Amino acid sequence: IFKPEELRQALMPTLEALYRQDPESLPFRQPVDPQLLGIPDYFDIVKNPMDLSTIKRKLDTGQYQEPWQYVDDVWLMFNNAWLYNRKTSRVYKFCSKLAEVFEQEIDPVMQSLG
Ligand SMILES: CO[C@H]1CC[C@@H](n2c([C@@H]3CCCC(=O)N3c3ccc(Br)c(Br)c3)nc3cc(-c4c(C)noc4C)ccc32)CC1
Repeated sequence: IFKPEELRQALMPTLEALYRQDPESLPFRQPVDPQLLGIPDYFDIVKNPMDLSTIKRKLDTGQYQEPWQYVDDVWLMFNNAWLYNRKTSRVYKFCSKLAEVFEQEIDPVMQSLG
């Protein structure tokens, strides 16, 4: 079993590594707001939205019981952006950069946590 403060200690540096990507992480620091962005179909397409602020709060409150639930939420964030945004868009290419960064940062941590 994984204690929530052990998960936070291990996993939150990989999340801070994503925040440190600037400007690539800027679209991802807060939930998508389809009203502000004038994209009324966003919630038609993205049925399980996720973003860095939601993941951070879940680490902060101990809502992950297992490290793979965290990894899954980060990838859900990525997949939502790749699904909604065109492959030529800045948000799409920024998402791809974040996934490259995350894949590096998460590998030694998950090796440690197993
Ligand atoms: C203060 O909080 C702000 C609120 C919103 C802002 N926002 C912008 C803005 C507005 C439009 C003009 C522009 O050019 N924006 C822009 C700004 C910075 C960068 Br970097 C980039 Br790229 C674009 N578009 C966004 C797209 C997403 C998105 C995702 C993920 N999945 O689907 C979508 C869709 C999410 C947030 C976005 C980011 C931060």
